[PDB]
Amino acid sequence: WQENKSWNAHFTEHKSQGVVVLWNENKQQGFTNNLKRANQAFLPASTFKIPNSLIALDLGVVKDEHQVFKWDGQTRDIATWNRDHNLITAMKYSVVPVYQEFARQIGEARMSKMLHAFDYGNEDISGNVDSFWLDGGIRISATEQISFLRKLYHNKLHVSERSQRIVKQAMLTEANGDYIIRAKTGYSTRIEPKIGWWVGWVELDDNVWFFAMNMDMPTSDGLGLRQAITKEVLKQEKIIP
Amino acid sequence: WQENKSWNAHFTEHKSQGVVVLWNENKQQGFTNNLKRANQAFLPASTFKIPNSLIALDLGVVKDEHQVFKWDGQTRDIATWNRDHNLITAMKYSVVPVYQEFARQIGEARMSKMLHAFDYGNEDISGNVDSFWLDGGIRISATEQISFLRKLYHNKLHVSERSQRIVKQAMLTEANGDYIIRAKTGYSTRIEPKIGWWVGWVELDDNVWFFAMNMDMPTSDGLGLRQAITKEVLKQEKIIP
Ligand SMILES: O=C(O)c1cccc(-c2cccnc2)c1
Ligand SMILES: O=C(O)c1cccc(-c2cccnc2)c1
Ligand SMILES: [Cl-]
Repeated sequence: WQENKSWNAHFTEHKSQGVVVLWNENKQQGFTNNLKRANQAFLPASTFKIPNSLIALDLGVVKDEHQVFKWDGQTRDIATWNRDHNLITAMKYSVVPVYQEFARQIGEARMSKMLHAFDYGNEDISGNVDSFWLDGGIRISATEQISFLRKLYHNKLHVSERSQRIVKQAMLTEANGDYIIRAKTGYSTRIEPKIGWWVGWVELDDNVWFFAMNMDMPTSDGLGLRQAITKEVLKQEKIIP
Repeated sequence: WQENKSWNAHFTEHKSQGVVVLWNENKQQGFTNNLKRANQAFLPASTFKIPNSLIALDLGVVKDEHQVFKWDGQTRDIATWNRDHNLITAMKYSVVPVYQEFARQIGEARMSKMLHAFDYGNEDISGNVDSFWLDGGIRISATEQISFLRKLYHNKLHVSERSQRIVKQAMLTEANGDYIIRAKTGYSTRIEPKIGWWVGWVELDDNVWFFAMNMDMPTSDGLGLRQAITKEVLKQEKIIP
């Protein structure tokens, strides 16, 4: 590991504070602006939709990425949630209610065994089965996010290869002639400190860089900074043009 | 099918000639600027790397999307061909020599066998086993490209689901918050008429539009028009912003 305190400027300039963690797969070397915060554990919030998808697919709770989960007819504050969804759109729009039903069908016992099986975070599902990743006892750090994402990339998680391919398809966020990003955002508000996540990796012709960032998020006005700050660290380190 | 000659303006502006074919999956309706050229069968050229990849993967010639295929040391006119590749990069750069090695190991019989199962074009592989899609007898029209792609999208081709998922990953071309494009380019130069291809689909939240276009290509200077003209039609039809 190598600490690069010059990156703190990227958070300072937007009157913010947070951590970005990078991992060079080819060289097996990591980088962060803050070794301390890189190992501090936060609620995963909607970043939990990755393992939640893996478990639901492997158990048959979700048949495939085409299965439609109909809106329950309850009007919610986020308009894009008030409609039918499949796996791709449910993760694109971070549709909490869809994944809360997943959790209720997966059940306490199978969820716990799988998270220990994944070595995910502190592997503690204490709380309510349908919201513990939002206000329960589960916690995970940025460096731990990267360890989990690296296994997903290599199809090393203890679920089928098919489940890992579908979830990685669902994680597709951005793609052009220069790079491919697969990631998931997160926004934790029910427990202090309020933070936003962005975890995933960038695929190049001859390498993959894994990343995991979290930052203070006192208001929803700053959510766009999750991607904005991350990409700047990538540009600075010459990972993306 | 419905003919929309107003699209011809997009070809005329760039002193070009060609066809674009679109298919609305939800509504099971097709649209094109030239019904006749839409059903005209040409050499597939590098669009053939879709079926070829499916065959190589299903037969074990290709293990997975990470397997490395060494450069043979022959300096060729296209710089990106003079290096090592995997399935992802081999298609991104239309690396002919990599896929000719696939064909040689697939063999004449198994290739003919598979294309019949795919109902691909005229199913005629006459010529060299490793160049028939470049200067052999195989022929396929734009409408037939879409019919074949529709089976791939729905995992209905007679190869494993795994093979079809991998090829759909390797077809990834562009992705943003508004759409995803999985497609493949083509460039037929060895036999007249010289044309360029672009075939695939654009994934939206609530629908999928399949597309297949070809145009006259007397010189390599106009290759970039394949994507440009297609997108102008997509913008006009309000499919992409
Ligand atoms: O960005 C996210 O991951 C996410 C997930 C759930 C809810 C929200 C959210 C909640 C309230 C306002 N704006 C966004 C964001
Ligand atoms: O764009 C293509 O699909 C493609 C495929 C194979 C070869 C070529 C090509 C051929 C000659 C010069 N420049 C590019 C283009
Ligand atoms: Cl993909």
